[PDB]
Amino acid sequence: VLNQPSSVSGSLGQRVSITCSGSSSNVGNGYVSWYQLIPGSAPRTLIYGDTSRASGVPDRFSGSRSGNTATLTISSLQAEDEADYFCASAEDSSSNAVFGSGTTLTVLGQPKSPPSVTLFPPSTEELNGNKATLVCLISDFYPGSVTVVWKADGSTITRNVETTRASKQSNSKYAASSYLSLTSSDWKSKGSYSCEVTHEGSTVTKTVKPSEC
Amino acid sequence: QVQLRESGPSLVKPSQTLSLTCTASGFSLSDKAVGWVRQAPGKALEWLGSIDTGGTAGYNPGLKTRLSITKDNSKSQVSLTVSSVATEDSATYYCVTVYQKTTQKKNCPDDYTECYGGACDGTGCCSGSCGGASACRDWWPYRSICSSDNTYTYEFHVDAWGQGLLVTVSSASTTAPKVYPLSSCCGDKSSSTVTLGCLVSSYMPEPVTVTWNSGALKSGVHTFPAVLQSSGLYSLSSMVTVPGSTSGQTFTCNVAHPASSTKVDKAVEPKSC
Repeated sequence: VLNQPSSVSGSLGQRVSITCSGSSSNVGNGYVSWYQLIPGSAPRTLIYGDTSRASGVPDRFSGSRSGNTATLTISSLQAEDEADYFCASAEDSSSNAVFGSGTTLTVLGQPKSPPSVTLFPPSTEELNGNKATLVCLISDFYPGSVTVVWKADGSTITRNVETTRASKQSNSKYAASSYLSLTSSDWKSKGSYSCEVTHEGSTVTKTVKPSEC
Repeated sequence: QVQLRESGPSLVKPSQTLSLTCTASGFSLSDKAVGWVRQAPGKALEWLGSIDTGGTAGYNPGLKTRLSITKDNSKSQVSLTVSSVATEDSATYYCVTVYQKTTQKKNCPDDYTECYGGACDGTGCCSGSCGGASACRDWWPYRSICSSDNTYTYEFHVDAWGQGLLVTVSSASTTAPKVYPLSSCCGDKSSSTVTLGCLVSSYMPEPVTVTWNSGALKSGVHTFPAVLQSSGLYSLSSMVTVPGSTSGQTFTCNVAHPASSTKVDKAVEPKSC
């Protein structure tokens, strides 16, 4: 696998360079290509033959090569540029393509944003099956990093909690979810349950009461 | 506007044979080398192989004993077959068109000139201007760099990509999701806007797709990534936020789980109380 940095950054409007290090048998052979992978979308060819741009690729994307190291430079960074980037190169044969380890690009300079929090009680249909899943949906926060704490009657819960890691929404901010998996009887045995979300040292809490749903 | 559609099983058992099909549109399959690229979750892209318009396949050397790629120009189909799959073969499988070429070309240094024959088999480069000659020279002071046969350039790149098919290798069984409506307790909200959703519970394998009101409701929708529960099954939620008040507005989440050939359209009503 060709060597790329696992992650790099660069603020809006600026430029950033992603390197791709190999040997004289792949990169040095002198036909490197680059690809763009935005989540929830098909991969996009950017560069081929070290420097040539694929159709519909703006000039602010540009590739170069220096011996056994290729470089993809992206000028005038936009939030749309946040994606995984991969280099590639044939080796000892045109049917033997070798991709790079991949680089996760981050575009900084984004305004900090607190999370919106919606806590859902279990449905009646789920309760009829003797299960009770509380769903805490967290959205529109930046940077994408929250910690979630669950409570029952103000007392912390450690058991039966599962939280997804943050991913981007098409509005460019972050969203995450957390689930508390109870039985129906557990759900009824408490006065209240709470979803407590901390972001940047500040916490938002939502509470539901079984007595009222 | 080339379209590449992968098709095949979303779930395969360990040691079974995975077989995928790529159906093409926007071009004839007899003018393009079609291939396969896969990406295991959170891992790098990996080349599998391709088959050119002539019908000869080319494979990843580290994998080719398990790979088979066949073509059908009349029906415009390319196959991928992976034998004896293991957990590590779980990945998104991309169908692709590919450019492949092996060119012994020429980048004569700026202080050299095009030469042909004499001191070299075929074309080459000669020192300076080679004394105004044409045949290569390797006698002092002249130096010759011959094309020989080891100065080949192997050229590869992917131009068109498919959307990819997620394949899971697992001994677990395909399981259709339970879909539950999500609505806030009566008097437990920060209106005017009303948020509601669906809980897509306990399915196997990924993916599930969620839409609202048959696509007639795009804005305000966010489908969250799935979580893997200790039970070994997945769950996810989709949420939609609307101006509120109501009616008329009815809200239906359309859940599709292709792996189990199941669709669920769940009515979500804003409680009542």
